[PDB]
Parts: sequence; C-alpha cells; structure tokens
Amino acid sequence: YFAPLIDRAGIASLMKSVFISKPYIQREIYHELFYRLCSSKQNRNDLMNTFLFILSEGIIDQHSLEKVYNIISSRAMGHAKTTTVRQLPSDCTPLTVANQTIEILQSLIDADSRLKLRWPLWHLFSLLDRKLITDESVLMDLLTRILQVCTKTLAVLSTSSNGKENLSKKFHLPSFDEDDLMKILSIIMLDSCTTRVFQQTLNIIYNLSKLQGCMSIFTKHLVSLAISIMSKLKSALDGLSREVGTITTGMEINSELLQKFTLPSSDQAKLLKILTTVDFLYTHKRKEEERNVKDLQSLYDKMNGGPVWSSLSECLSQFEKSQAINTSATILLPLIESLMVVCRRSDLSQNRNTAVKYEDAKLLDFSKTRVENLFFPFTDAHKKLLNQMIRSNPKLMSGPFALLVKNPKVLDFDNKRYFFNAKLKSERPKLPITVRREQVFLDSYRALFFKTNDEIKNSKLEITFKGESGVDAGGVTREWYQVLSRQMFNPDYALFLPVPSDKTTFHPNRTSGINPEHLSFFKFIGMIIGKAIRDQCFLDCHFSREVYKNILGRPVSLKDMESLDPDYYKSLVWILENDITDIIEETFSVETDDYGEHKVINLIEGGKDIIVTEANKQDYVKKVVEYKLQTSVKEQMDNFLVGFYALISKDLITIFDEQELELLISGLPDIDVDDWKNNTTYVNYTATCKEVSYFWRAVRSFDAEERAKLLQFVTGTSKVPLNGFKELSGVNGVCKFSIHRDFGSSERLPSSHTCFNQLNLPPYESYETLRGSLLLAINEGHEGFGLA
Repeated sequence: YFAPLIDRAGIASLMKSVFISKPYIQREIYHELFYRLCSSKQNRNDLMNTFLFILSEGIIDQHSLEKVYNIISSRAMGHAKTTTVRQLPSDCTPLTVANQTIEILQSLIDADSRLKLRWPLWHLFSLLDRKLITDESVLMDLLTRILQVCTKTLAVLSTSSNGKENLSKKFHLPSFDEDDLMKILSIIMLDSCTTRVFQQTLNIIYNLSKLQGCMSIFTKHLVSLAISIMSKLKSALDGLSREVGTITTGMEINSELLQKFTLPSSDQAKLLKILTTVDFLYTHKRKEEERNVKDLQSLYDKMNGGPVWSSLSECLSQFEKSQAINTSATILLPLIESLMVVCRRSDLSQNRNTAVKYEDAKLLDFSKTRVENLFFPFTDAHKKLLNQMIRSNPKLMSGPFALLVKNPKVLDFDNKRYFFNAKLKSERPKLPITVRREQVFLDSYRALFFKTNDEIKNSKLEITFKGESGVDAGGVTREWYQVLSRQMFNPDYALFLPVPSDKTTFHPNRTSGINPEHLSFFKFIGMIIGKAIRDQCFLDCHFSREVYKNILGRPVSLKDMESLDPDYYKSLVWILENDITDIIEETFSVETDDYGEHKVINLIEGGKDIIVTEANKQDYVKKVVEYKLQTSVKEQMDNFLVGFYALISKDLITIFDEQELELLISGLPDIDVDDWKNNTTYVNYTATCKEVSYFWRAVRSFDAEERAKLLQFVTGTSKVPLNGFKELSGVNGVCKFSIHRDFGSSERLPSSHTCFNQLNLPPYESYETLRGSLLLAINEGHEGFGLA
C-alpha cells in the first residue's frame, strides 16, 4: 500500500530499537524495510530528525549516549520523554551504530529528494567538529562517499533549493557557508584522510566547488584555503629543510622527519592535492581545448612555492653520498613525486647536451641546487643511482614523471629501453606466403610484400622456408632474416646493393626505382624493418647509418657523409665545412646512381640555379644523402614509411638511436679488441703524446659499445670487419679508423672519412680530455655523426 503510513507504535516502539548492536546481515533487513518506509513521511521523519539531535546529544560520548538512553530508552516504556531511569547495558556502540545507520541512509535517502532550524545542519556543521567525528579513519571511506553524496544530493537540489527555501530550507539549508569549508583545510590535512580517502577527498572538494551554485562560493573559498596552504607549506618541512641535508657518509638521522613526506595525508600528498586542485580545475573541469594550461602551470609557477625548493633541493641528494636510514625513496620519492609530478616552479625543461664535457668533473651530489629552475640537472646529479633506479623503475614514469623534456639525460634510453623490456610488447588470421628464404625481399613483391602493409602483422605469417610455413612458427626469422643478408643485400635487383656511398653495406642503392617492382619491394622493407621490430628476431645485415632514420618521418644525415662517404662531405669540403665563402656551388647535384628520378637533382634550393650559401651549405651536402635515401628513393621510401608507420605501434619510440638500432637490429657489432689495441693506426695520433697510445694501451677502458658505437661514429656504414679495422667499412672500406692527430685545438671533433678514415685526435691530455667527448659522441647514433 502506497501513500502515507503508520505514524507511531512502529516508531514509538523504535525508541529501544535505536539503542541496538548486532552483526551485519541482520541489518540488511533494516535496509529493505526502511526502504519500504518510503511514502510515509512520518516514519521517515520525526524520529530521524531528532536522531541527529540525539547523536549530538548522544554518541558524542557514551554518557550523553547514556543520557539519550534515559531520555529515549525509556520514553517508549512511559510517555514520550525520558522515564525508566534506564542505564546503558552496552547494547549499542557509537561506531557500529553510526556506520550502520550511515549505510542505510545512503541506501535509502538517496532515493529521497525534494526536502534536503539549522540544528540538523549544525549537526552537519557544528557536530561535524567533534573528534568523535574527527577520530575516525576506518569508516572514513564511507564518510567520503557520503560527502560526495551530500554534495551530489545537494548538487542535484542545489540548482535552486539551496537558495530557494521551498525544499532545501525544511531544515534551513544556509545558502552556502565557509566555516566547514575552512574546517576542511584545518582537519583533512591531518593523517585522517587515508591515501584512498585522500583521492576521494579530492573528489569531495571537486564536488564542493561544483555541486550547483557552489562554483561561486565553494571553489573560491577553497582557492583562498589553498593560498593558506602555501603558508603551512613549512609546517614541519622547515625542520625537515636540512634533516636529510646533513646525513652524508655513514650518518644516521632516523625516522623523526621521515613521516612528513613519507607520510601522505601529512605532507607530500599535501602538495599532490595542491596540484590536483588546479589540475581538475583545468585538466578535468576545463579541457585542453579550453584549458589555458599555462594558467594551470602559472599556478605552481607564479604560485610556485620557490622558498622550499632551493632550500631543500640542496638537502636531498646528500643521501646519494650518505649511508643513512630514513633518507630514501620513502621520503625522497615523496619529493621526487612532488618535484617531478609538479612540472612547476622555475626552469625544468632544459635538456642538456654532451659536447666535449671539458675533460671530466666529479659531480658529488646535487650540489646546493636551486629551486626547480635547476632540477632535471638535480636528477642528473643524483644520477649516480637515479639513472639505474629509472633503469629499474618506470613507476616514476607514471607518477613523479608527469611532464618531461630534459629527463632523457637521467632518463637515458637505457631507462626507456628497460621500459621497453615490459613495453617490449607495448589477431593474425593467415598470411599464406612462401618467400624463397634467399629471395625473400626479391620475391617479397610477389610473395609477401608486407601482404599489403600491416596486414602481415595482422595475419599469421605462413611464410615458409620453401614450403614449410612452420619451422620457427609462422613468420620464420632465424635464417629468413639472416638470409636477408642476401635478399636485403639484393645482388639481383637494384633495390639494394653495394652503393657508391656505401659499397660495404646494402642500403637502397639509389637505383631501386629502376626495378619494376621497387614500389612493392620497398613495401617489404617498409614492413620487414618495422616487422622485424613487430616480430621475432632481427636481420643482422647492416643497411647504412642513414637508413635507420629514414624508417620514420626523420631527415637524412649529412655529417654522416663526413664518415659515411667522404666523396660527399669531405671531398665536398669546398662546401659546408673546411672552405666555403657562400659562393662555391660545387656542382650542386650529386651523382645520380638512381637513374629513376634522374633530373640531376639539385643539392640545394636551386642546385645549379642558386648558389650554395650559409643556408644551403649543409643542404648541399645533406641533399646528397637526401638524394641517396630520401629523394633518390623517396617514392621508394613511400612504402618504406607506409609499412614502417603501419608495422610498429609505440615501439620504444625515440629511445634507440641508429647505433642502438645498429646494436639491436644488426646486433651489438663485434670487435677484435686485441687488434684494435694494436690497431686503429694507434701511432697515427702521435702515440704516447700524453694521449693516443693511452687509449691504445688502456684500450678496453672506454666500453664495448664505445668500441662498437664508435665504429658507427667513424664509418657511417657500420659493417664491422674486425681484423684491426684496416678494412673498416665505408665507400671503399679501408683504414683502421685512422687516428691522425691533426694537431688541432686539443678538442676538435673526429672528422673521420670512412674512405680514408681520419678520426682526428688532436693534442689531448693524459686520458681526461680523451675520455668523455669521444666516449659519448660515439654512443650518439644519428646525433653525433648522423642528423647531428
């Protein structure tokens, strides 16, 4: 029966029923029946309204709870006021009773609407004060969910009721107030707000700002409170401002200050909430197509909090040298979290280079570092273990690491390739292909040819050795990629072959287009390279140190031709480097081995028409390589880019350079170190001139990759021949990457010439200068000798 129902004798009986305690499940019955209590409005109310009056006069303590026991656990016995002198037998506990009524209220009044004398609100506002109410964490999840509901229950009715007293003011809803809003900052800052309670507390305050109409009151009051937060930023951080800055060596300070930032809901998380505030205000409430972003960062930049950063940045990295107990990620990560997540304050986006690195320097710790202005360098100063931890932790990538440009220094590729150990992985119906297993590329046009691009990775690679679609499973690569050293090498077709730029290696070889199926052929290297990546194994055979960048939308390498092909950069020393006065045209059109797009392609804007000048000195030589792999075979690179873009998906993008890819797709090139030591033209630099033989005597010192990535940084065509490298690959493939001293400025770059390798080694000093500069430029890939 709908409509109003019994008034009392179910309520008047409840007087004793409101002093109860029992295991749950018995209480669900209460949920359902009290839900059936709807449509009454008398059983729903009257007792309920005073029940908060009771709780403020009750649960506030067992005594006042016993007071309401006498008042009510009694009135049912005689008349509706007190009597019975009844004494509490512990039949109820404030916590259990409160939480049970709370869950029931959420279950039921959620449906209730159109009615939600501040006394109840005073209980929502004044009683809210109580440590009774400020001494709870276990329920605090449910309390937070409440507070959203209260916001939303109000928000739905906040449309006008909060100001329209027809329904909200049944218990006199004040038209918005701040005292409790101030109470938020004054209390929720406590450890009270669990990490989980912390997040949904952010959500609470988000609603607060929102509800309806509270966007003109709650949001601005919370903004003022946030301003207040800067004041309390150093509530205990100031004492912490040097607690971790003292440690050092075998110094122990213990966990007295650990539980400020290591204790979110005490600090650290405080800064996190500060972030989230304007973030949701901007990232969530606003949207990037609407979000000023800079204003979001302006806050935390114009409202940055500089004071703490320079003061504390100095006090952090002392752990890097110390052997303390409570100055680790426990507390440091809170800072890293903040200091990273923030992406705020002063300059952080200041990615740094390698250069000669002078000769060397001992960066002990993050030395007296300033505010975030000098932070990512702060990271690279704690690099000692920070870089390895990043090599063992991408959780920072998701957390602390919120907005990054410079990080790559400490966030070296070695960290991001570790990410690509899990991000390694980052529907294959059928690809009924044969692929000769020596022809492979040569028959891929008619056999595989990417099976029309990424379909190959979206279809089982039934490619067979000759007819064995299995053997190494679908997509055989054990020798199918090792045989590409013939198919890719492609002695048959012009698609790939010993090139004038690289006789030793096998890159598009210019001609390519002359082959009738070049377009379909390059669809196979559009995939096989992006498929070897998006598939098992890699073909060891090397292409060139300019092919790898051409896989994706990246330019060609001009400084490579210094090594890659001196006939195009060093013999062309009349332009770009060595000698040029913006007049030397130097036949601005390179040899057209292509013969497909043969229009004596201009090496600069106009080539034979326009003079090679400051703008086009690089272009003249660069356009050579552009007319080697990106204009000679550009239409051929069309498929190269199609599959390369198609085959692959967010695969270690921009972490592995061409050398690293050369160390990966072709594998880390091997070396005959014994030869290298007694090779390299070791005396060509004036062995023992305070340097030279120092690296040809202490030879294994640098690194294995520094002896392999160097071989790429000196040739431009990899193809390591070992044997002392006197046949070091190149246009002709000779010279042990000769180490001619050149008696330069002691720091001039090694302008090697793979045809006649030079590897300038000017008058360095006893290691020091010899170390560093070359030890890192070699590990660059397409950044030391390639694109840069």
